[PDB]
Amino acid sequence: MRTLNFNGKISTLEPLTVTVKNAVSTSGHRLPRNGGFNAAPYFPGTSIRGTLRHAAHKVIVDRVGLNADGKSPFDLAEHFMLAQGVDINGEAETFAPGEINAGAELRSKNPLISLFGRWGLSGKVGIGNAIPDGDNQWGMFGGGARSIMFQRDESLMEFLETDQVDRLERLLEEQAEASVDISQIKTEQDALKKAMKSADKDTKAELQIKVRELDEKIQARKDQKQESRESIRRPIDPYEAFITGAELSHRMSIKNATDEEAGLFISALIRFAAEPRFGGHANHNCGLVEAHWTVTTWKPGELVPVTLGEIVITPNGVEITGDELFAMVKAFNENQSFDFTA
Amino acid sequence: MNHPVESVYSALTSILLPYMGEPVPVQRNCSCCGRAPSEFDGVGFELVNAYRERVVHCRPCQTFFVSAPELMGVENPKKPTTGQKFGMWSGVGAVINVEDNSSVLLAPQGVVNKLPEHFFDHVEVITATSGQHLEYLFNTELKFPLIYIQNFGVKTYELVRSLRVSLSADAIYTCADQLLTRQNEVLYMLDLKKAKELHQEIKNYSKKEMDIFIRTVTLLAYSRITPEAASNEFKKNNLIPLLLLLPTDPHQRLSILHLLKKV
Amino acid sequence: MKAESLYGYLKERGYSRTFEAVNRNIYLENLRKVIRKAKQSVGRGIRSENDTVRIIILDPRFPEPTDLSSKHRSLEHIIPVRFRREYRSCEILSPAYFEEDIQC
Amino acid sequence: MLNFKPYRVIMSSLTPVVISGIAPSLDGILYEALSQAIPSNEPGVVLARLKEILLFNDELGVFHASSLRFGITPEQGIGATTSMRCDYLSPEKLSTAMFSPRTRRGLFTRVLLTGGPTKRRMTTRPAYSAPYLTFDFVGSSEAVEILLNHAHVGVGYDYFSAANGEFNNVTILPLDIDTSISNEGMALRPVPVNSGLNGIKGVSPLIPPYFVGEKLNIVHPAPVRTQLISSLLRG
Amino acid sequence: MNTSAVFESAGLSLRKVQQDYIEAAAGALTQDHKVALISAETGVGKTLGYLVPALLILLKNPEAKFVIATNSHALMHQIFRSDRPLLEQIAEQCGIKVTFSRLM
DNA sequence: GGAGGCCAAGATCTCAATTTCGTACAAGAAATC
Ligand SMILES: [Zn+2]
Repeated sequence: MRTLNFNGKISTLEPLTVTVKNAVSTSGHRLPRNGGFNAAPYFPGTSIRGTLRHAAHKVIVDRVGLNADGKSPFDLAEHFMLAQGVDINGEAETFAPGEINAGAELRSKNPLISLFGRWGLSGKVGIGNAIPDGDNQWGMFGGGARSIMFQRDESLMEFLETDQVDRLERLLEEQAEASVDISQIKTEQDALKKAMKSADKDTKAELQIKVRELDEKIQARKDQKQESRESIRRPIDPYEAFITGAELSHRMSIKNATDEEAGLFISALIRFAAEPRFGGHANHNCGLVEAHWTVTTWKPGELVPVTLGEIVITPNGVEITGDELFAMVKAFNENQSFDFTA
Repeated sequence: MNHPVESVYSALTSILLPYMGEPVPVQRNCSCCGRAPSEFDGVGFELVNAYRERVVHCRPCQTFFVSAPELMGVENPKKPTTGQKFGMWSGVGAVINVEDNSSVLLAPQGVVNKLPEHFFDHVEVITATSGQHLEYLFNTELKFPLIYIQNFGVKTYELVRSLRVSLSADAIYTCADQLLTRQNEVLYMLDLKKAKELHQEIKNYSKKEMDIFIRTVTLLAYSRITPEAASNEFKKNNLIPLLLLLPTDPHQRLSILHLLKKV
Repeated sequence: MKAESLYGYLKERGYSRTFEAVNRNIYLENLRKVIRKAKQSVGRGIRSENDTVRIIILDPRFPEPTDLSSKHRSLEHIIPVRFRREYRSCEILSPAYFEEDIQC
Repeated sequence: MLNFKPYRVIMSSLTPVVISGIAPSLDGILYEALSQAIPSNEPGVVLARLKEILLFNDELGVFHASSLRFGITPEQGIGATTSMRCDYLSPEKLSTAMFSPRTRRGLFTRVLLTGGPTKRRMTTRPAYSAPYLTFDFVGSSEAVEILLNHAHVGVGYDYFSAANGEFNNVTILPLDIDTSISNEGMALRPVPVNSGLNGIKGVSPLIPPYFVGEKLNIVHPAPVRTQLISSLLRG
Repeated sequence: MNTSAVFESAGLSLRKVQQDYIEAAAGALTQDHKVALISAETGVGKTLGYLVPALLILLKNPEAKFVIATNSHALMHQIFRSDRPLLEQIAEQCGIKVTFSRLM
């Protein structure tokens, strides 16, 4: 039973972005910032926690393997218990509320539910956020334009048959005229948003519904397009990411740890290193990270950190350092009495 | 007996007590409120929801899952034989007087249309959208203790276990079918007394000064303008007394601003 | 060129970090050398227990006591821990306008 | 048992802080930090060892550890942000390689994510995003500094799971007057009703952890308190 | 052991920092093949700080040696000028001597 | 004939728009491989 603090740096190999509803607004896609636009963005610890929980779930799946029938032994209930800790079939040990150290049997038998908790059983892994070290380590990456393929490469028109070349011509015509119509409607809409600022509240009971009916007219016009519902020539909005090679300070911890739980966590890190991806926009290879975690623990009784080893995940390999981390991994690999089902 | 869900049942949904049936003696806690069977007198209603789970609901909780189209009108014409359910209403609110056991139903005009004339006899209904709840609360002389269900919503379980009695105008618990954790009761706490005094002192300020104050506080609460800019704006517009009446909590500020610009 | 050449080192040794990352690492290393050198400078001040030194840091970039988010906050480590209280209560030659902002 | 000094700890808030109704007390943060530092969750022993690094008011039954108070700078202020925890049922999660979906004619019954016990839970919580978090306490600076710097403890709700209210650059400055329990008769942390200290009435245990033990009536400060960082560093 | 006294048996104005340095340095030097990192701000008597563990550790296995590399001409001058009295004086209590050298 | 699953329907609404820039030196000792 040792509290393992993985204090370390995440160096970003490809830009690291995440979409959070509150952070993202109409003005554009922005990272969680904890303050104004001038504040410092942080990559959520929730995204890293979920990614590592998924990695641990995959490690558990591989260790369990498949049945003789080639199907995972886990059903939907067990899968959602291990993946997001939600009991769907209402069949879970509803531990009494006032014992902190409750569920020791489930913790021993299920190390995944131990590290990352279920509903009603506090998890042992607190995965903190990847805080950037610098001042200009974020940027509006992505961005571009979904270009009409045949208006860029003329040779692609030699593949289109005339009964489809006229279809393309109709599509471009409809896109253009629907887009100037939507532009006019948007011009009325923004003029109305200007007029909102002189609100006397006699008009406002009408103005917002007028705006809504203009949005409905926009949707109707988009529906009116017979050949393509959405304009193809779209300028892609940029997404805010952490720059390539951004050194983000990361603090992760496992609370009091049987060798098996820590071994499962280290195996989850070793499997995450196969695809070290945090966040979305994976189309642009976003999220690829390499991170060195100094695994410190607390001396028994004394308030001092002793360094047990280092977890250096890099594209070239995972360098587990320290004999004790190897011992934890070996303990997890052994002790095959785990019963992840229910 | 003494619970928020019993009180709402007695005040508001006991009108559909004839459309319940005889409960079945049960021995396991209501899956909806979560309370123990000890206060159900040992009885309960067994039921299966759309997700095929055996669920016990108690006398007050089962009233949210009743189909009484002849009384509560037809909510979806595609399914005529299933009327409006209290646990399925979205945008429909209610103010229940616990002492008087009377309820007022703040339903929007669509729901009011869907309601039969027979319904208004048992419950007084005021045509009000979700945005018009706050003006109703402001103008009407609310009698406490009371239960203010802001949005009956679709998550009946979270509504019933989120119900909290509003003991005085200091603290009105706006229950909106969203689990009322201690971490999110600030978003469901309405300081009607403090908002009322703030509105009273808003009359002393011009419409332009009121708009500037509202926008400055909203921007500050969303951290869009620096505190130094907001302080400059308040000092230049002589808005210090209004700020002195606002709670330091930014979510309380946003709620009270919503309340001001709704009325 | 230290940043560029060190980037060459990491590139040819296989480590994948972009050149701007090596620039940042070199910057942080140099800033820690600056912290050590300035600590030496302040150590010039007091050598005997009876020594009394009035240290005048005329650099605008030395973090103010009230500016805990200042870019070069690590330079505050130049002052020894024991004399950090007078660092907090220090006369500022050219301070920056504060106010009585009601939203305290 | 060790000599304890009034210290004010100011740290940079890196993520929005979620307040569980009552303002997070520094004693709860230190209790979690110790529970991590001594690998034992028993409240009794962790409390016994917390007294050795925090002063404990015996006649009042509370730790000399003021509640959270946000330090707002003229550039950044207390803000209303939402801590959003959202289920991400990815296609890889929603795949036969990890579980066996119930089959019907060789088609896999899709998980009904819209509603039901297997929905994409979009839990939104109020969070407060201030540039600085401040506490006051009467204790050993060394131990609390080590804990706050290296123990995996944040300010607010479920810092383990949601990573809420993470902080760095923890700075401790000694105070001249004990402002942990009382300040001009205004309670600066959860204190019992009978203490004569005025504030906001509430129900909570006086000593951490604040989720076990009888919830007796207490007076606690305003959950969201704001002070200028200059006023806080004045001492 | 004489270590406990040193400054109270021979007689010197011990501070808490000095005894802390002596104990930590001796414990470090006990560790074999390790590298000991100590920051000692001006005022801790660093010379004494690392010369006291040398003389006390000499008690066990007195064939050990401690090369003291000091960068500057002036650091070297002041330290050895100050330590020629001091370390001799101190060792006079345990009975050990000082084969002080003058390498350069 | 009962039990799973897919799909359409249900009340109006609540709100806020940053505008790029780090850091600018000295010398300790020397039988160097
Ligand atoms: Zn119930």
